[PDB]
Amino acid sequence: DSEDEKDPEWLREKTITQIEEFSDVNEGEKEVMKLWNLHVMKHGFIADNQMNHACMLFVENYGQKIIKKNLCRNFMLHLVSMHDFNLISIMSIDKAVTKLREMQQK
Amino acid sequence: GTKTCRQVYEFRVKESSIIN
Amino acid sequence: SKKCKYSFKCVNSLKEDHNQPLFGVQFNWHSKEGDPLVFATVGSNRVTLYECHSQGEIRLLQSYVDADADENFYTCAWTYDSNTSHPLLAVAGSRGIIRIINPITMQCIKHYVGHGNAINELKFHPRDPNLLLSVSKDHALRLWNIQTDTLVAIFGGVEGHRDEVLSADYDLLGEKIMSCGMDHSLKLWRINSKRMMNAIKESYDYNPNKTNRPFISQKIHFPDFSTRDIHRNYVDCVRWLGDLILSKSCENAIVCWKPGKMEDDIDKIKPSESNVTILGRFDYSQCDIWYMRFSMDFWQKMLALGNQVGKLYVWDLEVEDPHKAKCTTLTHHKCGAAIRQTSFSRDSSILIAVCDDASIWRWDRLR
Amino acid sequence: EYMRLRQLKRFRRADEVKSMFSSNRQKILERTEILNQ
Amino acid sequence: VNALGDKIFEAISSMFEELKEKYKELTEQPPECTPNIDGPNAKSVQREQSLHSFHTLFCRRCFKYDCFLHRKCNYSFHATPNTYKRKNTETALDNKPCGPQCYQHLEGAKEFAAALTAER
Ligand SMILES: [Zn+2]
Repeated sequence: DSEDEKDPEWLREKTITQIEEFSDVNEGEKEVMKLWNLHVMKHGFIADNQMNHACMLFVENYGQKIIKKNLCRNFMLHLVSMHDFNLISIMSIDKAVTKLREMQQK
Repeated sequence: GTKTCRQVYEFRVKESSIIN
Repeated sequence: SKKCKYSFKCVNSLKEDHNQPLFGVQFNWHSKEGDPLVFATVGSNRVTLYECHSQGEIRLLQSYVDADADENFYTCAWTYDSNTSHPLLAVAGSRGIIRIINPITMQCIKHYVGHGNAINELKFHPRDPNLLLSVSKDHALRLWNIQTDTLVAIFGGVEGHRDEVLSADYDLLGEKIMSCGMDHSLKLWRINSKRMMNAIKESYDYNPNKTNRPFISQKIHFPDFSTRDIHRNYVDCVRWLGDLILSKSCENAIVCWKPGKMEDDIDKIKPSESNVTILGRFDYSQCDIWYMRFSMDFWQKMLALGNQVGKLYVWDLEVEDPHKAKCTTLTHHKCGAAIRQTSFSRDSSILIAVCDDASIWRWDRLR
Repeated sequence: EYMRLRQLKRFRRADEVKSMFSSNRQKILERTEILNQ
Repeated sequence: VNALGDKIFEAISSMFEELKEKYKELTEQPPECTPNIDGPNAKSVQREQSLHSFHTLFCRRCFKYDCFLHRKCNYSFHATPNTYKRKNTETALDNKPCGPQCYQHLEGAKEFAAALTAER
């Protein structure tokens, strides 16, 4: 218990509040943005290549939450935006979506 | 979701033209 | 034009030997009916207990001192050990040391040190006698569970106070905590959240010998409400008038205001509410020097505030539009010091004001 | 006109604060009663 | 002004603020326009408007939406939304179409798509 970890609870709450405090944003889009930010803070990605795997980890941790929230279209929109920002790939997008679909079928 | 590949091609064709 | 409702007369006037200013006074509101009215006083390094009798016969029941250090006690708070019904007095100040004195055994039962500066106010949860709230100069307000000697929660952080938390108050039902600070802000922390129940239950169900991990104190970084437009200066004392709020600043007035607009329910208020509507201001004179908390009786029928010159104002809160009326000003030619604090007995019959000349004053309602 | 509007607003504010005070007093009565019990 | 007695002359005459107040009264009498596409209420917009929120509120340096480390006051022209990082436009068309229905299955669709893309 070194008691100093990557993502303090206050930082997570502040990120959620800041994201939800925007005026020009959709509700599901805000939800997916907050989920992605929480995932990134929890894992602390700093490497572009890891970002690829990061997307997979997202559907390994937030896939059920996204499916229940029914923001899958917003999630794939976020994946497309990430691919536009470089990092990830068409193969990565396809794999992430297929893993997300497998979660719904499960 | 849904949106068969032939339907996708038809949609692409329809979207063409029109517009210290 | 009504001349208020309560008239008081001075029936006694004590004087502590230490001669240093005494800051806080607290009647033991947990005493049963017919039990002699015991009240405590804190000032300099000594905390003194007294027992009120007929005709102003104040008996010095007990007295304590901490001469091993330079402690300057600032506030007192009464509670009781529900296991044995023994009254307990919590004192702190200057050193940031919380001492839970047991007047039955005349011994400091418990000591608490987690605060980084002088503690300016101690209040107890109205429903739970083991929940002690301490507002200190370290920009934080802590919640201790004195039953298990644990830190329930810390109410400072990213969105907390930026200066000393001068005073705090519980709701009448003990659900929302209002804290007045030296940063001109009055943040409304909420102990009604399920997080608060989880924290309190975990603290009550925490055994240090069971697990090696320490108790996970909750860090409430974000208040459920906050404002800075009520007072142009810092806020010395705050008090819950039911669902309303009473606060006092250097502006020679105590304003009664309410979070949100006039029709905004206190319970159903979002944390981002940036609107505050004031209702009325109790106007007094010559109270510019800071840290003179006021007090209201248990029934909240009336409240009284001291003065730097020596006067004592009391307002009746039953009167329609309490912002109106002219209050009752209690004066005495021998009272020229500054009343640091006042207190009312459980039945609002004895009003006791502690001055800055270590002189305790007792007032009784003529009725 | 402006004077009438100001008078109406002041009267409405007075009734609003009176009603708020009475409701708060009722809540205080209930809460103090249960606390004393 | 509403109580008296269309919103400038009469108001300025009665009040005299004054003329400025009358002019202001006369003038007086999601915001992103991108509804959640996952929700039923969802119109059709171009990709520059259906992804503007994602582009503007993303930091490529820290891979977090609206990061705290890097702050932009929108001084630049929308911070070049996604810029042109999709430079790797090279792709290969493969056989084995999607299945019963596909553009490759339909005769002439591939050439039509190529011609449409070749507008240049
Ligand atoms: Zn960043």
